Amino acid sequence: SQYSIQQSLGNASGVAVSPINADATLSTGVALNSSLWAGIGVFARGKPFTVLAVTESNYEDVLGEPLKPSSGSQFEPIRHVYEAIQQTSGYVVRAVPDDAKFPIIMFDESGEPAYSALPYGSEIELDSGEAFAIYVDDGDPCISPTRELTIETATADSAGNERFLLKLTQTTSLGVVTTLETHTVSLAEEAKDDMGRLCYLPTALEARSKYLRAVVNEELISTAKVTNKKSLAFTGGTNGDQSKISTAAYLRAVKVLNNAPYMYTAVLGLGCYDNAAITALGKICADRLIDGFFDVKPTLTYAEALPAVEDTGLLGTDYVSCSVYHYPFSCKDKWTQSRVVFGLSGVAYAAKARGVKKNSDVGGWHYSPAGEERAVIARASIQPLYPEDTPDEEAMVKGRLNKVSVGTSGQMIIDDALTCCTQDNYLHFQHVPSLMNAISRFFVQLARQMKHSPDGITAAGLTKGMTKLLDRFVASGALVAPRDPDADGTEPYVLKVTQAEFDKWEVVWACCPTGVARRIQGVPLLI
Amino acid sequence: DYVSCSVYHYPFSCKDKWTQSRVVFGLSGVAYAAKARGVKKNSDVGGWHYSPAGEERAVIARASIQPLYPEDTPDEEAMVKGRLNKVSVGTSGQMIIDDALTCCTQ
Amino acid sequence: DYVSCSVYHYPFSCKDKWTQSRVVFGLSGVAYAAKARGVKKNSDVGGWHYSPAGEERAVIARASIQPLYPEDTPDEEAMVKGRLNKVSVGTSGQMIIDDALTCCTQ
Repeated sequence: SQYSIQQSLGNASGVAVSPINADATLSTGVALNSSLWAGIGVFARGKPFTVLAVTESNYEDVLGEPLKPSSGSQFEPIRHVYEAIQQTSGYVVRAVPDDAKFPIIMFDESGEPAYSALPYGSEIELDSGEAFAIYVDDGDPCISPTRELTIETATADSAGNERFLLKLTQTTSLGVVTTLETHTVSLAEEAKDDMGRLCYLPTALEARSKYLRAVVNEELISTAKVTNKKSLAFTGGTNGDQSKISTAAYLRAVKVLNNAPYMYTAVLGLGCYDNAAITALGKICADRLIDGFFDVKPTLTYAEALPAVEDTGLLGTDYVSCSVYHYPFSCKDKWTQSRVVFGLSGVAYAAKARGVKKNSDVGGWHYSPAGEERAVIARASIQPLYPEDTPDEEAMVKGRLNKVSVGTSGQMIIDDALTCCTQDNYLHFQHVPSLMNAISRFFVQLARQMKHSPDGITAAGLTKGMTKLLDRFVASGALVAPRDPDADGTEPYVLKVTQAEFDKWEVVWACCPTGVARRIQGVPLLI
Repeated sequence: DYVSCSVYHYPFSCKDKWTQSRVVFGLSGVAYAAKARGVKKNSDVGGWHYSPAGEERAVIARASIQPLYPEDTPDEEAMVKGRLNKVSVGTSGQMIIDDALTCCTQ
Repeated sequence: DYVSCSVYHYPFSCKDKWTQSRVVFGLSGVAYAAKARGVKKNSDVGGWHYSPAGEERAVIARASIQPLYPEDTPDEEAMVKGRLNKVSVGTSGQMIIDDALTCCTQ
């Protein structure tokens, strides 16, 4: 028969191979989902102002190719996402400037296309004499990889309504053509596909398409026609100057992240370096009782780093679970092999996730997010950005900054874990608020399960569930016997449940945390 | 005058059952289902003391819920003062009727 | 009306088993043999879910096969739209039925 091999599939059955691609990458991995992170940033592709689920395998496809460090400062958030994604998955929200626009194709009666572009915020208004429009909802400018539409008529359905085929293809710079999607759609409301679904263009595109969306004009679709067209290309879709983004966009994206229906257990700065956005993210962390890992500008010198911490506004007593880092150093970029400088929040989150993975029953949140075995920084070649400069350790401790050191393998190590609490209590350390927040979240879930119930049931259930949960936490090693046996007994925890009013409950508990080994001293002697 | 009357508000959207067309409609017959489930617990006299709200008795079984007005937050205390019932996401993940109030200002 | 029927087309020449001459004939028996081989796999109910085409089931064993009309090229999409089944080559150098489509245009 035939020994030929095709490049694209089509409808015939066979095996096809594409031409060899010189410049492309393959990423593989698995989703662990034990902990999730949330962030805010600027990227190259993705629907703006909408929560996106990102995992290790599909991060390149959802977020697009990395941005060049030589152009502005948009390259940092993608590096942070890559660092933080090697442990678990998470969610991001995209912020876009005002100059950005998306392409749109407007048809009319007899099918005469017209091309235009609109800003993201604005809605589409159809002028008199136009039937329908199709626009790209992916939030991806079609500059370097072009996208085209072809329209082919098909057989009428059982009821006699007209139908046609819509096909989407993508072409690269060298001219390689790839097939993306195919659809069978109609211009009549009560039109049904062969498989039994509806063929109305807006409904079909919304239900079963990932890139395209449609808007229809109800005045003229009573008498509208379509003809065979080939390779209609989108034009005008641009990304604005992304090095200049106002604080309004950051605040809007933070508000979007606040009301996300999903659940996450950490918030990452992802290199915003904006005070309003940082304090809004801190408010989110305080609201949901989760951890926070934020960063200050790495290009600052040692002396200027301390005032910026107070400039962030997190210092005080309201935000006791947040942390601030500072990492002035230069490393070789993975993608461009050039010298770049970026932040350190992703490494901290990865260390926290590694600590969490140790215990499978309740989580084991008592492990500090710093250390030689957990918090490791992997960069090609690291040099100080400001040589002939010396840090002051005590000033950093008093101002709540975390230091770095060198491990036994010659790689940089995060060497401290301090939160933004100035009260000098047991609440400096990262693990103590983590324990308390985990216990509180478990209690909230338990109470929510047995809500709206008649009398005589809630008290016993509450006390039994709380005792079992605290026993599990004692077994996991988080709680230990108190250090002062004169003032307190030997019991690691106490509990009490009382009923207050007709429809009110109140429960109080106390527990003793576990210490950490931070500073060790040795003394040599000679005989 | 009108005690034992409840008013609900459901601004979410869901896929329809007969034809998957993303329709919107209110919560009447979902509350009554919760009340009927509460009544079925007792067989002698009925047991009318069970409130329709709750994470177990009142569940909304619809295909895919998408808020109509995201990034917006209601005022819960004003709703309580205004005798309007609220809907919230439960622990399992499905939407739940979380409160049950009648129309009596006193 | 006829959704279970199939149509084949096999323009090729081969040596006859009996007269050793060059003859041209059809392809229905091979398809039935592939279907029977598929049915034999499951002994309880029959296992009718196996398609009657493939590299291991449907093999066309003939002495020496040459195209009847060389210098000619088929059109695959036209055959798919018109409900015709195609042929290919197995790893042993023998021809293989490479498709299974019925006479339904729906």
